[PDB]
Amino acid sequence: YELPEDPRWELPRDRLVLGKPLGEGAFGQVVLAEAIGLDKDKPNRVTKVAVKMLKSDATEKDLSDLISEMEMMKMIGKHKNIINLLGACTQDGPLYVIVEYASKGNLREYLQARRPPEQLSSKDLVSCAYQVARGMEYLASKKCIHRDLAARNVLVTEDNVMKIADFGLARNGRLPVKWMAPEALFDRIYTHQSDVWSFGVLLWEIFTLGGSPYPGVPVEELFKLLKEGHRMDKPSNCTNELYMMMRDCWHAVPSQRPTFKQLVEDLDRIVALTSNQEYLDLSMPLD
Ligand SMILES: COc1cccc(/C(O)=C2\C=Nc3nccc(-c4cc(F)cc(F)c4)c32)c1
Repeated sequence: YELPEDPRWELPRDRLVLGKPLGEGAFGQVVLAEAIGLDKDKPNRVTKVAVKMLKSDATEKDLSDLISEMEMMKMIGKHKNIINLLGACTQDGPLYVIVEYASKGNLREYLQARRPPEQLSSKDLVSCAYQVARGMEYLASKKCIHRDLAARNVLVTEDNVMKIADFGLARNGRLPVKWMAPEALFDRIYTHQSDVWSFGVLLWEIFTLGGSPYPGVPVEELFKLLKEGHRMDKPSNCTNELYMMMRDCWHAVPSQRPTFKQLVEDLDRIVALTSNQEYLDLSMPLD
């Protein structure tokens, strides 16, 4: 109840028409809405957006977290492959943090909904991994460390653009552990390289059209598993190249893993060499 107005982002509270709830974050809830005259040069146009806000029983720390999240998004700056901040309503009423709307759910949902028997060419998947790596290297360049990268935290827009989400936060709602690198799992050491590992696992999710890592492997057992040096098996039909890529990401020594800069390169290359007519087969769709 002490928020300052930043005219660079402030949006008249009456220009926001709240609508269907898109769910609820952990530090609040998000609803779909239509923002009037958001272009500012086209004030008579509506723009579908996502508005994060606090619940009625929101603690003082929660608002603290929400404001903190908005300011980080301001710092980080825009980029095609991430969910971008569009405005905020901070005056005369509850705080509304307005960001981009992703009409096609998260990457996982998106993939599974596109399993055979629209579809996804073999290229669609690789270029898909390409965007996530861009968004990730951009954030990495902005000093930002995600700490929880996974298809579920990657949203898809009406134009099939991969946008990374919840990149401006800090602190087991969906069994995250399966995406954590060893040093991050055993010693809470998060870095850009540990985010690379999570990317490996996100590659796996992509070339299984939405599967869950370590299928059936008992969480408790997962621990010693990674220590012994075990890794998941190449996804069905996944190429040899892409499997090597994910193996590098899962390197035992975090310093020896690739970087998002490299990954973005390799993936840029690989996409240019992948057929747009090679539809994959999923006879045994795991998860
Ligand atoms: C950048 O980090 C943020 C900040 C604030 C909200 C979100 C967010 O998640 C969405 C942003 N656009 C969306 N379009 C459709 C569904 C969701 C969504 C909303 C939910 F509440 C849950 C969810 F899983 C997806 C979002 C992401």
